[PDB]
Amino acid sequence: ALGKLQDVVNQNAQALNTLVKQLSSNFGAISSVLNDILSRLDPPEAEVQ
Amino acid sequence: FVIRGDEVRQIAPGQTGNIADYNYKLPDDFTGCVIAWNSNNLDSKVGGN
Repeated sequence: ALGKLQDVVNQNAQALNTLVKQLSSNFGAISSVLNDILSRLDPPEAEVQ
Repeated sequence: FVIRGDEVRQIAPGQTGNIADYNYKLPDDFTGCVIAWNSNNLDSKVGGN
């Protein structure tokens, strides 16, 4: 009965969850954790990642 | 200044090593040139300069 409203809530929740999960992708970087990049590589190298 | 040949690379933006860390460090955004030339005929003597 409440399909229209439940779909809206689910869509918003899905958008937020996808946005948050995007933080863990490497995006081509050696790692998805910023502190790990800072520690492992030198500043000149770390800047690119 | 004067260094040894293997230390020539240490004189570069963001470089590391003894020379870069404790003697002469360039900024990450260095805007300039580095010209190095062997001075074995001027800065070396028999017995050690």
